[PDB]
Amino acid sequence: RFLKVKNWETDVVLTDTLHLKSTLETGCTEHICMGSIVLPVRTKDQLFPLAKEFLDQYYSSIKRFGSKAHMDRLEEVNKEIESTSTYQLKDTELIYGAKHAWRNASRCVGRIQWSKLQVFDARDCTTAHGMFNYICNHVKYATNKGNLRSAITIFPQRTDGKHDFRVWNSQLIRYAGYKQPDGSTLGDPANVQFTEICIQQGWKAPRGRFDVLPLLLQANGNDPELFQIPPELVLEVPIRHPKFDWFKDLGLKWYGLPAVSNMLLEIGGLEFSACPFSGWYMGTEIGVRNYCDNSRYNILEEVAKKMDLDMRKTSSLWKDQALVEINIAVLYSFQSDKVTIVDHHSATESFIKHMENEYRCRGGCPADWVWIVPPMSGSITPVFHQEMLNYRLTPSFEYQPDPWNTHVWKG
Amino acid sequence: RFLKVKNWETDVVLTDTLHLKSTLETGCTEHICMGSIVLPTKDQLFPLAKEFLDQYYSSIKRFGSKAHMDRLEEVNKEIESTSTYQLKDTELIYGAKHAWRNASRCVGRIQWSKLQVFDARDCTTAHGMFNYICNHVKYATNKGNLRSAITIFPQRTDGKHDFRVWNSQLIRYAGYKQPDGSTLGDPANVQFTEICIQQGWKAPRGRFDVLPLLLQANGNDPELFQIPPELVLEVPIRHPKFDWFKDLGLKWYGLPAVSNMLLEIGGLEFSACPFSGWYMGTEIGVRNYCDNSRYNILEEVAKKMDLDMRKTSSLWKDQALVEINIAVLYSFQSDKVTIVDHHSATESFIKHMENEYRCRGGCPADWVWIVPPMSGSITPVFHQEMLNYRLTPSFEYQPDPWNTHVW
Ligand code: HEM
Ligand code: HEM
Ligand SMILES: Cc1cc(N)nc(C[C@@H]2CNC[C@@H]2OCCCCCc2ccccn2)c1
Ligand SMILES: Cc1cc(N)nc(C[C@@H]2CNC[C@@H]2OCCCCCc2ccccn2)c1
Ligand SMILES: C[C@H](O)[C@H](O)[C@H]1CNc2nc(N)[nH]c(=O)c2N1
Ligand SMILES: C[C@H](O)[C@H](O)[C@H]1CNc2nc(N)[nH]c(=O)c2N1
Ligand SMILES: [Zn+2]
Repeated sequence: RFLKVKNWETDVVLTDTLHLKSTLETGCTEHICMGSIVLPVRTKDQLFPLAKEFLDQYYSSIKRFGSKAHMDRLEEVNKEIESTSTYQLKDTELIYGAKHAWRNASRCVGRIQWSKLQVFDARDCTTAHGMFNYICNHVKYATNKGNLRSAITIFPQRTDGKHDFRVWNSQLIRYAGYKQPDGSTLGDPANVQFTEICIQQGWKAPRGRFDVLPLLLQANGNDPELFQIPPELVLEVPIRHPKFDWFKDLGLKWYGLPAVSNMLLEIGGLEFSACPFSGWYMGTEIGVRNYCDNSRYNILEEVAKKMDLDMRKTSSLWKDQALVEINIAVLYSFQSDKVTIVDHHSATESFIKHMENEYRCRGGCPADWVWIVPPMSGSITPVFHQEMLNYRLTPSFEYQPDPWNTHVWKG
Repeated sequence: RFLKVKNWETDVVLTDTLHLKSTLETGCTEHICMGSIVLPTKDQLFPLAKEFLDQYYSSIKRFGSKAHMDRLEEVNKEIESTSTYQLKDTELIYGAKHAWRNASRCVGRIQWSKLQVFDARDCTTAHGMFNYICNHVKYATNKGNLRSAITIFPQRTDGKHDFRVWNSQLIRYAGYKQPDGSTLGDPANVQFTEICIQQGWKAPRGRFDVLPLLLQANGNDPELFQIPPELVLEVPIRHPKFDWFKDLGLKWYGLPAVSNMLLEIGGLEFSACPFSGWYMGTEIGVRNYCDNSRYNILEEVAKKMDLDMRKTSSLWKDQALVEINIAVLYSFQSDKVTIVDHHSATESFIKHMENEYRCRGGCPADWVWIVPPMSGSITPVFHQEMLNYRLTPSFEYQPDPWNTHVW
């Protein structure tokens, strides 16, 4: 079967066949679309088909499909599964797998970059201290003094589900949040619960507006342990505005390295529950969401106050005006300090070129419009006008529950 | 079977049961989401009529009453003997209001119960259609104090006698292709303008020429009529700060009046049902003015502002966007023509969603259309999970008549 998508600005029509290789569920049915819902131990029986489907894809990609090496590898994996109930990936397969999980991540606008991913194999790690060392090395490598390089660090896979490796942090670098007795929040309101856990675990909180959180690291299903990332490895950018000299006195800064650490990587039926990965920011992630969401730093009013905008009526568009200036500030600040960042025009234009290339060479590119369209200036980016098809391919990155909800405390 | 939607800003969780009543298909499957795609007999008719009459009698708290049973009976007999049926005025009004209530792509539905319904089922000719439409235009415009209205022409019969308004909206501007290779006017209306010219319209060949109506009665060949110029309320666009803005020579019309959709009520199909409300400012300032395939004015505005257009990262497009949108809202407000900004409209929609959840068990909403085309996440609807599903009565897309029609 063939499915078409249309760009309503260019009238370019593309044809998707790749969707035929999807087997996992979307959440939608013929009677309901759940496109805007944020969240819509394996047996031997389920495992070998998943391994075989993956190894078939891997051997096809290297133009060795049906070879003796391919057949030998299927046999080797089959035997390993029946003998040990699981199997181990070759390094080549792991690298291919991680790259493909990124290529398949339908909510990621940055995928033009997917084939350039440094994979750090941390499957020989056994302790939380060992995890800390791997993560420091990842941060230093990825940061590269501001010339950011995409990377992923992959810790041992799930075995019985009782021995999981997990990074409890949702990203490697994030700022603490503290709920005050008066109901206000100091720092980042997104991280209040996790900050409370860190403190309970023994972290000495500085209690400021941009305190970098400690890592809370779980190895082999043991209770997690706290570590402080060496501050010299945490690159940060003070935020200033090219025309407005009062902007610096808002005292804003952000970290350069966006590093998602709470997702589960599935490759060939194996589950990598600790697989922190990093790229670089698109400016709106910081300037629109982190700064201006009502439930985050929430700086819109204070900025618009300083700009002396007419704030008596929403129809003056004061919030929109202040929004643009904050985002100019973020891009200017990162660029001035030579820390990699991409604006939403550049990133979306590149994504459309990537998507068209994927259609032509791969037969499709699953994309979640709800997440791909930037959270400001939607229709002046080309992705707003692009029809997309959202479906699930493996290898993949998946959401998993926060570990404090499921962890069996040993004591 | 029972579904939750969460707002991620407020943590408020709502439970949707209303979706179980849905009957029509979304385009999605368990394998593929098509959320972002713009376009994804006697025996058939009585179940549709019954489903509708049941909801109607429920709504007036007479479900299972003698008058309910008698009406089902009457309608059954009428379909059996005539192959169709006629709605009571009360049913027609209820159905039209509910089609709007069910419109999952409409952010303005807090307003749904305040709809003036003009019953034009007695109309027989295109001149009649013109009269009804001028009256709708004048009523809805109300010298700038706009009032929501719909005018409902006769229902589909055998499908060879369709009433259609060929125009996509009652009021739109002509588009013409130039020797220059460029487009004069609205590029969205080139084909339609050409049909107009070929049918006899003499075009002024300007940038903002109000198109004539092309009206089709009783499956006849469509005829041309110019809407009295004095009934078309237009707004010159100026900026409260930029003195130069007025010299771009921009204007827009006050009355958004969709005329190309099909109203389905109780299985009956109303192929000409132009309806109107009032504008959300982004519709004109972001989409009509700044779409690359529309008036595409961003470049000109940015230049008069003297922005650095060297790099995308100076956010020059974004700055100019906000200013164009400020000017649209200012111009409409100064001339006292009803308009709503995207903050106010989306705030109202959230309130309406909560009302619908509390009172009806849900609200079908298409997030892709509901979230405004600028400043998405600083409006509350961005953070609101929505479930999209199709309820009847409904407004549906239908093929442009010029492909369908045989002359
Ligand atoms: C290289 C520069 C990159 C850019 C500019 C970029 C851009 C983005 C943006 C803007 C989002 C949405 C974020 C949000 O709204 O919270 C996102 C999501 C995501 N990206 Fe990327 N990305 C990059 C690299 C990567 C890498 C290296 C990976 C993994 C190898 C990745 C995988 C993902 C995944 C799985 C999501 C969904 C996250 C979720 O559901 O929470 N991206 N990307
Ligand atoms: C009263 C003020 C109203 C406001 C502020 C409003 C708001 C909007 C907006 C902003 C859109 C998106 C349009 C686009 O992006 O092209 C829309 C779509 C729509 N609205 Fe409304 N609306 C109003 C009245 C109405 C009325 C009176 C009806 C029917 C009686 C209606 C039914 C629809 C339908 C069916 C759509 C989808 C149209 C399509 O798919 O082309 N709305 N609404
Ligand atoms: C409940 C939930 C589900 C899900 N799939 N994903 C999340 C992630 C949350 C949603 N809101 C905030 C947070 O997003 C984290 C930031 C993602 C950074 C992605 C990125 C990666 C690399 C480069 C640039 N950007 C939460
Ligand atoms: C192909 C297609 C499908 C569809 N469902 N609807 C349309 C209508 C198209 C979609 N983009 C442009 C045009 O929309 C017309 C503008 C509708 C105005 C709606 C409105 C109605 C009332 C108040 C304010 N606004 C087109
Ligand atoms: C409810 C809704 O799906 C939610 O707010 C989504 C919308 N689109 C998004 N898009 C991105 N990139 N990131 C997000 O967190 C979200 N949040
Ligand atoms: C392809 C995509 O569905 C298309 O550009 C949509 C997106 N959201 C929209 N939202 C509204 N309100 N109106 C539109 O015309 C569109 N166009
Ligand atoms: Zn869907």
